Amino acid sequence: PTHLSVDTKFKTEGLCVDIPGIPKDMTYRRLISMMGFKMNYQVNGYPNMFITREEAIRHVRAWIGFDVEGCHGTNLPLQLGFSTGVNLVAVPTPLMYKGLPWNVVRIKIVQMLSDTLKNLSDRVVFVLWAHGFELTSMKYFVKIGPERTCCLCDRRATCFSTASDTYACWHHSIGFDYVYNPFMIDVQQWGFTGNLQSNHDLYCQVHGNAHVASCDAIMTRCLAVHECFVKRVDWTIEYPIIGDELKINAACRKVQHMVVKAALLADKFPVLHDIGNPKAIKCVPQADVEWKFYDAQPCSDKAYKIEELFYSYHSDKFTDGVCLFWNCNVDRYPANSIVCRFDTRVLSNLNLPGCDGGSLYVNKHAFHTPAFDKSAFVNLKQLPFFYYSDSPCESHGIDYVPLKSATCITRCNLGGAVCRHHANEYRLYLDAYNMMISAGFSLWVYKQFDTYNLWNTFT
Ligand SMILES: COc1ccccc1N1CCN(CC#N)CC1
Ligand SMILES: [Zn+2]
Ligand SMILES: [Zn+2]
Ligand SMILES: [Zn+2]
Repeated sequence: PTHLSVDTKFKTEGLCVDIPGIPKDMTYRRLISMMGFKMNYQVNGYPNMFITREEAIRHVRAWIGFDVEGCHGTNLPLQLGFSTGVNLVAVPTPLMYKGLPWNVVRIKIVQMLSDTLKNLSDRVVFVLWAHGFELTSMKYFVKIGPERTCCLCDRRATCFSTASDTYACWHHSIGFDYVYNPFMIDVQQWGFTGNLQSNHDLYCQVHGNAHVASCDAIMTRCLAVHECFVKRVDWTIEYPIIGDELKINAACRKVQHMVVKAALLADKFPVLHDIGNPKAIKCVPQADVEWKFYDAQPCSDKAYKIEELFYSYHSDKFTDGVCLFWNCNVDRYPANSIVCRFDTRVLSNLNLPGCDGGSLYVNKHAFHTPAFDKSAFVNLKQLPFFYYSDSPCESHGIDYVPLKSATCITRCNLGGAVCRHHANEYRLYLDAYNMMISAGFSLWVYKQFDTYNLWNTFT
């Protein structure tokens, strides 16, 4: 039950306008053969160019929408479009490049995939809405064979050079001319009615059709993400560490404790309404307050409506005390809220482009997140950076410039000189805070929140 059997049937109806007369009865084995590749009855870690939905989902970071359009098949020029927004024209002799032979076009394809993918994935998965020219163009830029390692490192080989006769990963591929052992999935096999645009546009108003190859490539990946991450959701699937995942997650826990601890001290709310993850734990276990939890899974599609979360009749009175929405995305937060909200527009290795302005945030698990909307925050203000500690001034166990900051809220700074302990802790917390913000989290708070109110929590 692991890999896609090459003896699985492939539905050819999508193929029959580029490839008239194609047999209705078709396996992966016969299709790969028709595409001009030979798998040589090879048991060497590459059983099929094509993969299961499940396998594609585990390799979402590798997804590159790919589409080819007839420009006038060997007679005529082809437009190659990638979900990176690139269009290359290959002659057989939004970025839009003039007509060039395959021997140069293939170099550009390797450079482009290597730069997109080297910090994302060990592979490429070409996401297709297959009509035929895309599959019959692969022979011109793809080589297959046994699984190999990079010539300069231990990573699996993703590229081949005809010049040097060697194999490279995405990091070591400069001057390489062939994509090696790519994977691919035809979204049209999943059983849809009507064309790509009609199916995409059911779910997404953000990706237009300019009637160019890259636009279909983008719509194809978008539809695929919608199907595997919006309508369907699987939070069991783990994803490898590729960047600052652990630091960001640690940072998110340190900021959450800091901000909620401070709001309770500053405004002394008698009740806190903790709305979101049903696994959620008290972030300030020592606080006096009545802590009431409300279960909401991460909304992958549309932001929750505050009307459905709160009304239908709890403490019932959510207007009493404060509401904590820690990555619980709602259309409009009430005035008495503390909020962490992921900004889908952030550029990072963890954040993949998503469906209808939303983004696919992949950090241990994959969370499709609805488009960031500034109007959600009209009743709140941005939470300013600050560090608060009531811990004793007391070193123990670090090289130093003395800290001066208006935003180091400690007994020692009240006293006019920040102690070494609170200086070290301030600097660690500011680093954590910067990490979290740079990762794309944004923090919002009730308008009355004032750090001036924390100074009297020591006297
Ligand atoms: C830095 O973490 C703490 C330090 C002191 C007390 C509590 C916590 N937390 C943070 C929030 N966390 C929720 C989650 N995950 C519960 C435990
Ligand atoms: Zn390498
Ligand atoms: Zn879309
Ligand atoms: Zn101190």
